[PDB]
Amino acid sequence: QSALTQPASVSGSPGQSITISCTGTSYDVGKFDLVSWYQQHPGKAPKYMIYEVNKWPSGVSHRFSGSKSGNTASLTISGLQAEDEADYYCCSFGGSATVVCGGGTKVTVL
Amino acid sequence: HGIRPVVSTQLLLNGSLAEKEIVIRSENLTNNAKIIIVHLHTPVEIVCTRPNNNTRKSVRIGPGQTFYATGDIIGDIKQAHCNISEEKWNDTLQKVGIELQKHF
Amino acid sequence: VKNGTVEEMKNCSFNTTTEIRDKEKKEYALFYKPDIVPLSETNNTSEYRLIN
Amino acid sequence: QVQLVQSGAEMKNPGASVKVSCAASGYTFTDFYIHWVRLAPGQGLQWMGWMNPKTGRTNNAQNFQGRVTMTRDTSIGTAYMELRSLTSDDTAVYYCVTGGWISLYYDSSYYPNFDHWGQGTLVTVS
Ligand SMILES: *[C@@H]1O[C@H](CO)[C@@H](O[C@@H]2O[C@H](CO)[C@@H](O[C@@H]3O[C@H](CO[C@H]4O[C@H](CO[C@H]5O[C@H](CO)[C@@H](O)[C@H](O)[C@@H]5O[C@H]5O[C@H](CO)[C@@H](O)[C@H](O)[C@@H]5O)[C@@H](O)[C@H](O[C@H]5O[C@H](CO)[C@@H](O)[C@H](O)[C@@H]5O[C@H]5O[C@H](CO)[C@@H](O)[C@H](O)[C@@H]5O)[C@@H]4O)[C@@H](O)[C@H](O[C@H]4O[C@H](CO)[C@@H](O)[C@H](O)[C@@H]4O[C@H]4O[C@H](CO)[C@@H](O)[C@H](O)[C@@H]4O[C@H]4O[C@H](CO)[C@@H](O)[C@H](O)[C@@H]4O)[C@@H]3O)[C@H](O)[C@H]2NC(C)=O)[C@H](O)[C@H]1NC(C)=O
Ligand SMILES: *[C@@H]1O[C@H](CO)[C@@H](O[C@@H]2O[C@H](CO)[C@@H](O[C@@H]3O[C@H](CO)[C@@H](O)[C@H](O[C@H]4O[C@H](CO)[C@@H](O)[C@H](O)[C@@H]4O[C@H]4O[C@H](CO)[C@@H](O)[C@H](O)[C@@H]4O[C@H]4O[C@H](CO)[C@@H](O)[C@H](O)[C@@H]4O)[C@@H]3O)[C@H](O)[C@H]2NC(C)=O)[C@H](O)[C@H]1NC(C)=O
Ligand SMILES: *[C@@H]1O[C@H](CO)[C@@H](O[C@@H]2O[C@H](CO)[C@@H](O[C@@H]3O[C@H](CO)[C@@H](O)[C@H](O[C@H]4O[C@H](CO)[C@@H](O)[C@H](O)[C@@H]4O[C@H]4O[C@H](CO)[C@@H](O)[C@H](O)[C@@H]4O[C@H]4O[C@H](CO)[C@@H](O)[C@H](O)[C@@H]4O)[C@@H]3O)[C@H](O)[C@H]2NC(C)=O)[C@H](O)[C@H]1NC(C)=O
Repeated sequence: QSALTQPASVSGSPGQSITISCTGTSYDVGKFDLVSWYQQHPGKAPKYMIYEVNKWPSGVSHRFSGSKSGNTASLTISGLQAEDEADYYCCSFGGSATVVCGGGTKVTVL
Repeated sequence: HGIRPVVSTQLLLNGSLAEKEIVIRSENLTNNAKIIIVHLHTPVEIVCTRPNNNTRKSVRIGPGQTFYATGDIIGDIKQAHCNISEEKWNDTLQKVGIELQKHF
Repeated sequence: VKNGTVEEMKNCSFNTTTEIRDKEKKEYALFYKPDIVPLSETNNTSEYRLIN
Repeated sequence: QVQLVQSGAEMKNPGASVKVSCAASGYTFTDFYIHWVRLAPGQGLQWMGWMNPKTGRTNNAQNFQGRVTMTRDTSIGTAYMELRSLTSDDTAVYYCVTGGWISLYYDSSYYPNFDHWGQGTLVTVS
């Protein structure tokens, strides 16, 4: 499509893990593995969850995890809670030193 | 031996190694003008790099032949450099010290 | 851009004889500073020569 | 300890330019890059440019190339970004984000570690 391909739907329930995928071109995120994921509550700045596909920063819960293979990189939420009602944005190395970010996935307690 | 035709001025790169001990070689150590070669038992790893991301421009100069030159630096400007593991370099330099002591 | 320990190069623009041997165009290329020397006693700090 | 306090809502008409500023504290401002990202409604995160507060080099995504310029001053410790040729679609929230750590030896501009985020400014057009 444009920028980074990303879903826009929910496929799980409370207590269940959910996996979300991200994709660009092979010149994009598939090159280096420089990836990060962010979490935005409504009316708040996105918080900083995952970086370099599989690492996370201090203060973040251990629930979030990720992986990549080829041109696809993915974020995994483990055991959804009511705090997970948010939008999740993929961002990665964008080619020609640029950085790009995706459309964003809504998540709920469906 | 598969001699390396290596171009290197102050250090010897990817060269051969001595079998049992660090070695020193010189035509006449009495002279201050003569070069002194040092040959190591184990190698000291060196890594160099350009962090600058050059793009190869293709200028045409007269009949068909091309002249290649650096285009834009697609990326942030950074320092080209080299690295050596500090403790291993210190060990190798002190061992060349013991081998220099045998002559001094 | 501020100078320092960054190894800044010089963006030098110059005329070339294109494939049309008796015709020319302006062309630009970036050269490292050691490759470049100020021109001559007819001094102009904005004009340079290759070190050859 | 980290905070990037920003300007207010700079509502402006099309054709003009909008200049946002984010003042940094906590981090030693010269050490960390500043990236910029935009939340265009409907669209997701949209990334504009990075800038090296220590050097001054900048780049932009191809959507924004030639359209965005940036500046700062390290003594006060405040960062600026200005967008030219403003239009209706630019109605969005601008966010000033920092990281990774600047080094002279390996490039870390594109490393997308948006460690800390400012509270935002609501740019509206018009
Ligand atoms: C050649 O050679 C060369 C050399 O010789 C090289 O170069 C190099 O390289 C390398 C590699 O890479 C690099 O590294 C890098 O580094 C960076 C930096 O670091 C540093 O720093 C920091 C800061 O500091 C500051 O601050 C503080 C407080 O905090 C203070 O105190 C101090 O002082 C400082 O200050 C400043 O200012 C001042 C003024 O005056 C000055 O002086 C100074 O100097 C400065 O400037 C720190 O922090 C660090 O530390 C840390 O780390 C380390 C390492 O790791 C360690 O050791 C330590 O310990 C620490 O740790 C941590 O962690 C842990 C864990 O466990 C904990 O526990 C603790 O607590 C802590 O926290 C140092 O010191 C850095 O940054 C980097 O890393 C990063 O990034 C990367 C990329 O991206 C990644 O991968 C990783 O992982 C990381 O990440 C992280 O971080 C970031 C930022 O930083 C972010 O973004 C992310 O997200 C993450 O986050 C996390 O963490 C953080 C912290 O950091 C936190 O906050 C959060 O929350 C989370 O958690 C790296 O490491 C280096 O740099 C270089 N060098 C130079 C000089 O540049 C080259 O390369 C070669 N080449 C070749 C080719 O080879
Ligand atoms: C160090 O320097 C080197 C050299 O500069 C860097 O490597 C270079 O990196 C370039 C990427 O920035 C790469 O360029 C690519 O060139 C190919 C042509 O061979 C071109 O097709 C690529 O453009 C597509 O992909 C990029 C992402 O990589 C997209 O941003 C771009 O829009 C293009 O995708 C569009 O078209 C596709 C095909 O139709 C669609 O499937 C896709 O969805 C997308 O569609 C949108 O955009 C359209 C406009 O483009 C629009 O009309 C449409 O409606 C959609 O909205 C890309 O330009 C160089 O090949 C590569 N060179 C080498 C030698 O590696 C290297 O990264 C630098 N190092 C670092 C660390 O950065
Ligand atoms: C090494 O040196 C060589 C030269 O020897 C460098 O190559 C040259 O690099 C120049 C800069 O990139 C490049 O100039 C550009 O050429 C394009 C051709 O399409 C031209 O359109 C550009 O014109 C814009 O920029 C100049 C300033 O550079 C402005 O004075 C001019 O008004 C233009 O700005 C307006 O148009 C832009 C779109 O083109 C808009 O985005 C911009 O906002 C602005 O808008 C005005 O109107 C708006 C209302 O519509 C209003 O809101 C706004 O405020 C403005 O009023 C520019 O001239 C040369 O072509 C290029 N030459 C060659 C041979 O390559 C090379 O980059 C150097 N390399 C390095 C690494 O340093």
